Amino acid sequence: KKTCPVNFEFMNYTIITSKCKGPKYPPKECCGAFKDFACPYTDQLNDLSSDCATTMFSYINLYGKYPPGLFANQCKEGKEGLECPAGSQLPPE
Ligand SMILES: *[C@@H]1O[C@H](CO[C@@H]2O[C@@H](C)[C@@H](O)[C@@H](O)[C@@H]2O)[C@@H](O)[C@H](O[C@@H]2O[C@@H](C)[C@@H](O)[C@@H](O)[C@@H]2O)[C@H]1NC(C)=O
Repeated sequence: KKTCPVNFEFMNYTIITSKCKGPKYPPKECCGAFKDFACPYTDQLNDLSSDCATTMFSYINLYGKYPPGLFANQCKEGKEGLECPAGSQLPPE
């Protein structure tokens, strides 16, 4: 895979961690915070030849102590699925 040009390692994850707290993670609030964090990067996340998506999820889950697939599962439970409000789709993994 190509090296993701977005520096996920050093981004600010507080929009997610402040709104999405466990162990009873609120599904709608968690999905919304994840979309708010990740939807600006659909261009890079949806580059299937890059490691952007796997890198992003690795840091979300590391910094927030979240189970892998949590946000993918929660958003797929929601009315909008993994769709960003501007129309693009976030990858599940
Ligand atoms: C990351 O952003 C933090 C602010 O996030 C916003 O405000 C909070 C209250 C919440 O609403 C969130 O959704 C918003 O995006 C910011 O506070 C934090 O900075 C760190 O803490 C502050 C108090 C300073 O000490 C600063 O030096 C710290 O870095 C941001 N974190 C980083 C690592 O930049």
